Amino acid sequence: SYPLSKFHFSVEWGGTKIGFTEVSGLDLETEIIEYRHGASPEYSKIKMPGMQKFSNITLKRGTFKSDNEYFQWYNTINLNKVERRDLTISLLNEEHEPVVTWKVKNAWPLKVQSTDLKGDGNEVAIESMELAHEGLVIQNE
Amino acid sequence: SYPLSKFHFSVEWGGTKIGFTEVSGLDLETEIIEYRHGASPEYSKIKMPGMQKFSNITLKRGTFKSDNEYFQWYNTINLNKVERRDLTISLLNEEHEPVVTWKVKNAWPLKVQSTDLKGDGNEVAIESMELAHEGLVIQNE
Amino acid sequence: SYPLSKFHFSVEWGGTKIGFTEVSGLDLETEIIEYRHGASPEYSKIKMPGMQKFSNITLKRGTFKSDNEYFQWYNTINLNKVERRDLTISLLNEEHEPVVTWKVKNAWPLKVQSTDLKGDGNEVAIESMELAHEGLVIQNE
Amino acid sequence: SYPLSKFHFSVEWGGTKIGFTEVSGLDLETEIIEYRHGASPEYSKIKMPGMQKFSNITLKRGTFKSDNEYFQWYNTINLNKVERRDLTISLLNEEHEPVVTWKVKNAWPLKVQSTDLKGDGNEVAIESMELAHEGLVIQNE
Amino acid sequence: MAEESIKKATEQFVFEPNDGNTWVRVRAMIENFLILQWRAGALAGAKPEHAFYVKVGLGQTMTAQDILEGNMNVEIGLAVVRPAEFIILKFSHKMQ
Amino acid sequence: HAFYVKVGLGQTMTAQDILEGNMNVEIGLAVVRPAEFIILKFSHKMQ
Amino acid sequence: MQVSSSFRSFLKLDILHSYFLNDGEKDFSSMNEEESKTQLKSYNWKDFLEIYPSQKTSHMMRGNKIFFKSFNDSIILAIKVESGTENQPFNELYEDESMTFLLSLKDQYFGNYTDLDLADQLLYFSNKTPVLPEAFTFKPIDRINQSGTVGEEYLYEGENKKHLLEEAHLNPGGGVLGIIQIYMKGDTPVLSLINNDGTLKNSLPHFKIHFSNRKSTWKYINLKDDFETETKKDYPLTKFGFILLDKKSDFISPPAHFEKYVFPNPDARRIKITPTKNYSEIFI
Amino acid sequence: PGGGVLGIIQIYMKGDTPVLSLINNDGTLKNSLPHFKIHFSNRKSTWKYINLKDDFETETKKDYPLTKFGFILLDKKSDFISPPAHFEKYVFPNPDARRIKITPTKNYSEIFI
Amino acid sequence: SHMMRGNKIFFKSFNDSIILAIKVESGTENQPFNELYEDESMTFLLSLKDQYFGNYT
Amino acid sequence: EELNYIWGTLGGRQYPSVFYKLNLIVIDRDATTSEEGVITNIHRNYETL
Amino acid sequence: MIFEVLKILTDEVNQNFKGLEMEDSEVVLNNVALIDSQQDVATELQNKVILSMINLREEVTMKNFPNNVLEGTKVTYKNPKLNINLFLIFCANRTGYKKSLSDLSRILEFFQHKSVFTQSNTSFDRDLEEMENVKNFRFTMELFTPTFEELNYIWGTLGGRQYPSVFYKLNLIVIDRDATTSEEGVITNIHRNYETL
Amino acid sequence: EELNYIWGTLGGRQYPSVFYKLNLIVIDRDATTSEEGVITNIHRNYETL
Amino acid sequence: EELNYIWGTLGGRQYPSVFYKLNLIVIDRDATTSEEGVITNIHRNYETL
Repeated sequence: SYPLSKFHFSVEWGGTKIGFTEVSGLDLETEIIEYRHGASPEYSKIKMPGMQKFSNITLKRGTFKSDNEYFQWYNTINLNKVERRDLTISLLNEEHEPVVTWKVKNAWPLKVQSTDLKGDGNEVAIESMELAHEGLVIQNE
Repeated sequence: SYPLSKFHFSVEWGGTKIGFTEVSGLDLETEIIEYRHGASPEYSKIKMPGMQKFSNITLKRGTFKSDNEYFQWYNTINLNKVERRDLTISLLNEEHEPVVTWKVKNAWPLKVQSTDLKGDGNEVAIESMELAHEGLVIQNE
Repeated sequence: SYPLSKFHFSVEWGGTKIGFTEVSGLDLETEIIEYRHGASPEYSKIKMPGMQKFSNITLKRGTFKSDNEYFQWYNTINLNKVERRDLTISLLNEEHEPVVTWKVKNAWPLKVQSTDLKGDGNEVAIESMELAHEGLVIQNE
Repeated sequence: SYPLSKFHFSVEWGGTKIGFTEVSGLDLETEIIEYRHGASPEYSKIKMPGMQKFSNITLKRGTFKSDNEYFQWYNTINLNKVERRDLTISLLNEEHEPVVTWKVKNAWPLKVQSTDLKGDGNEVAIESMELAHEGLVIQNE
Repeated sequence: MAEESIKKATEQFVFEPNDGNTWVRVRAMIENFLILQWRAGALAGAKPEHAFYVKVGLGQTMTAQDILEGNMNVEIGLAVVRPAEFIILKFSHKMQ
Repeated sequence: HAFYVKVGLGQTMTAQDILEGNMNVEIGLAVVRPAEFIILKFSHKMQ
Repeated sequence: MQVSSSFRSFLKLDILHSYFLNDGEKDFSSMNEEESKTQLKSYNWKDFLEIYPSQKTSHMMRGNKIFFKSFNDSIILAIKVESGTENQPFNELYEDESMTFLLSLKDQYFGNYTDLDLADQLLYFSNKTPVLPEAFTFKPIDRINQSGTVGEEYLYEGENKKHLLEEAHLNPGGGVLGIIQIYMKGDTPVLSLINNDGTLKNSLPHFKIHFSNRKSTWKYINLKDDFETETKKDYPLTKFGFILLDKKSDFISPPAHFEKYVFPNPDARRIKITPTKNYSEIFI
Repeated sequence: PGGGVLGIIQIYMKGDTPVLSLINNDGTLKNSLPHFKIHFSNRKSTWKYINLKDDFETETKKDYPLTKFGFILLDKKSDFISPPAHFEKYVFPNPDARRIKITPTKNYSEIFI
Repeated sequence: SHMMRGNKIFFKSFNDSIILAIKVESGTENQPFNELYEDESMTFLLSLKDQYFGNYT
Repeated sequence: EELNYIWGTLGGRQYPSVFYKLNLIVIDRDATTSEEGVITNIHRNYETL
Repeated sequence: MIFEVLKILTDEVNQNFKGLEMEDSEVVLNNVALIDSQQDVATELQNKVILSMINLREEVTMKNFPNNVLEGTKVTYKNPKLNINLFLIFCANRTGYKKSLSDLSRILEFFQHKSVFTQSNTSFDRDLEEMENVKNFRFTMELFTPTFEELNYIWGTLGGRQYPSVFYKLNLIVIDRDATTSEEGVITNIHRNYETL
Repeated sequence: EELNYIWGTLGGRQYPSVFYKLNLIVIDRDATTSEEGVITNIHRNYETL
Repeated sequence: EELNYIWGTLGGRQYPSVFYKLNLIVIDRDATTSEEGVITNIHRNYETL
């Protein structure tokens, strides 16, 4: 058929703007359990799945005037309480409709990083955020 | 709209001059607490926010005649005493007015680094300072 | 064939909740009676079974708002009387059904241990209980 | 539902300050009385509750200029007399209100331990106290 | 109880475009709710796949006529646990 | 929830203040109040 | 178990400001259809104003199934209706029910370009005459087909101000520009939302709020040539328009070499306001 | 219970007539492989062309079929109802099958220029 | 599926068609290995994957 | 190194020059692809699975 | 299919200039490297926009796909298909420098609005004799902007004197002879033999 | 490597040469954008929140 | 970068082109250097060290 490209995408996160520059960290991983008893004629181990793990998601975008959304979400931490959100990330075709969707439950931010300030170059300001979550389901149909 | 650039900025630190070359280390981070009991049908953990952390800020500028400000602040350390200052860092527009401001409380210096001396190159002298602090608030409105 | 894992289980103890983070002490033990008479050709002793013993059972879990159950059971002790309960511990399959069951007769709380407190400690408050009992039967069919 | 953390708490002990870095020893314990008669079909013993016990409570904090309170309370001991106090320990919520309270009857200072000194040691001077008491009640409503 | 929560989830789209972007968001919101109810033990089933289903979209719940009228159709199923009412104890002599 | 501070054109100042040379600062504070009267009510326990 | 619902428009409000919509001397209100559309494409009321319901209003709206939607030039409320019809509210509405919305500003230069004397006063709009402790006059929120802009007729002070702020139960931090209060039944049929039998009206009520822009004398300063000059008449401040000044006759005491000079239009960031004329200083 | 079924196909070893059966009377497989067919038809519609910049609309005179790979050339003024003043400079694309208005009479496909 | 396993009937597919095949007795072309009866039947289900099927069909 | 790249595509013989960087020219045809109506009716169906 | 795809693309840009009532702008397929060669080709290039092909690549994700056909009880064997990406340039060579900058805006505006091209989309003449081999196609256009080091590489192979230009990347031309190598019959008899070892 | 870059933009045929680096030419138009008066009155308002 | 290297040694003005890689031309003169006879007798001598 025709392979998909990765430069057209959108993110629904509960803010005003959905345009970002990069997304990373959409992975699934299971730990392994191994076993051997002494009477086996093979001298290697047998393997089983065990407990599951999820990794943190990083989002990056540019800095604009009168948009303090990153800091407003991070400011809802009060001792053990936070505002948890659903996160929907889609890969789009040429008529801007979803093709592959990543569905994330119970997300909250743990790290907010601002831009660094340099005098000599010509560069725009990028801000970054890291999210913790409790599960991910991939839909491609 | 139009994205912001990162080469026009100012720092209010209690000294005479406000022009610097680079700023880094303006971050926020929260540690994580995890939990699972044995009867849960999901085989992964649930996540909460816990204690908070701040990272050190680095400032760099050039070396000039009759300006020993870095060493004068570092020389106020007497056993457990130091002069703590407020720090205000702003990103400026084309008419030199603030747009994004980082507000820092209770800062004091812990490392002062001088330039290295080399004979063969053509290079100016840069001095650097590292600061410890107790909190940061971002204002963009 | 593969062995069973040890992280999916439940405990029925006469309380509101069945989830725990740790269970230990499900042991069985007997005494040995030794004998030798002077005319024996062997210089070792002959052994036979003595009286039976059981170990105490330890249960641990996190603390929650408004759940004061460990204290309420303990507080039923009145001189030589106490509320005794049947304790059922079960290791579960993928359908969340029992596979291996440990049946415990007449349990009662010897000791209740509360959470320690640390100004700089990032963690979950854990509470624990130690139970006396009069017998253990193991079922695996 | 999420469990409570263990780093935000306060202690009321009849002193000027309520902040501590560590609290430990909030335990409850009872004795076991065992019995068997010769004709029983079982070769194990029957168990019932005995007398009650309590553990000593340890409190730690840093030292401050002009705060000589640990020594002043200890110094109220005069042969068989001592000033006894009601000790209240509380685990706090995000509004800084009590959630779980430990109520302790008749406490008095057994031991006061001062700070060690090191020529090359970079750290806070810590002092500690060990308290005797006559009873503990746990409230979580 | 389940209806109150689901209703709030779909009311957020009263004057939104009726297209694929909406259908995906609506479905994701509903499933996350139901997964949590399953995790807490409200629903039967070894995995969420056996506890419930949600369907939204052209070709599943909608046709061309619904796009024209401005309708959005959401279909939901749930596996709900039932109680025991009668316990019967049968007694006999042991043979031996 | 404890305090607020407001300074600036459009918040505390207008064009007239810029012209005159004024600076207006607005501050609010949440201050704690004491208990004065403790009332103890006694009764017989019913049982 | 089948569940169904249906929603219909309940009330529309038009939010305009001349600073962003006019083009130099050309008044938005006198533009033709293509001209009007063109100007609207660059306008968004949320660039300067923030609008939201009071806590009591939010509670009521939830109970009565009333929703709040917004567009770059307007606000539309929508209501749940009975299945099978177009005009019967699901829940019965009563004549004295009302909704209260608050206005606040985000644009720090609003006061420089907006021609309204807001010093120490509350701006108030409604479709029903209030009952206040001191004598006052009253005019309603204007309809979409009426002329005019926001003026002094909508400002309150003293005890009347205090009274209105208290009834609306506002937060101690203040920062309120004004209050908008709409009743289901107003002082006349053309301002009401419903008919006598509770039926929704068959013509959507359509109200308007429009702010005017400030004018000033332009002063040009040339330090290197050491000369100053002023225009003869005031010109409007606008965001996107342009006024060309190119005749000696346009100025009071024009320079000797006028033909080589260019005269830029002023911004609205700095302005001198006096009881008579306003002034804008421009450096060359 | 999840449904989602379009239809059901049921084949019996012995049908209502010999030509629809799989086997003979003695159980022997037939000597001519049974060969059945299912064929779906395609929908037709009126094409409407919308030109916003020139502010004009036009429609074709007769319905045309929707297909995935074919192409219909429309190039005469006579093909249209109320064709534009400068028809000679315009190109009229064929519609997709992603959006269509279905009514009891005609179906319509809207195409923007 | 259960019946097809029992009677040795297989399901194959091509871009324009479906063909079923059956095990036969060794040495011949037309005798099914297992006896078939007149009222036995096979049921197949149809479902759609193309979301636009209803617009063009 | 960058001056060698720039004058390598202009001939190879430099002249006195300054370089500038211009920001944000907006290119947009502003044409319409489609029009549709918004959601006004919601129906929910429940079954016991 | 290289010439036929680029000839179709040349007609779509020329149709867009016609709808805007611009009678001076026309795109021509030739090579940019001979603009100032001064040998018999440069007279065709004057006062025109020139479209050229500068590079060829191969799509890697589809390289190991098979291409056999099954029908009845018979299989035919074929070689796997070749898939090719292109890199293109639009080079404006008008008499006035101001006119070249106006044509480059129109080309940037055209591909901003329409990026997918099919056999049903386009308006090329199907009856033409040179286009008798084309049946079904689909390709996308995507804007490509190089760095200063990459521009030095590109114009280093075209002369060393740049012109106002834009660069594009074309996706998936399919090249396939569709010839048969072999035919065989499928498996219809299975025999199994067992022995005690 | 640097000599190849420098003479690559000057023709490609070197001559006997020395190179120097000059420090700090100041470029400034020294024009006025605005004039304002300084702070002379301060007012503070307190409320119990 | 590779196209710039290839056309840099062919003139600097490219043409429409495709590139191919050919495998295994064998070059061998097949001449004799020496001839000898193989091992046919083996002798072993042992001593006590």
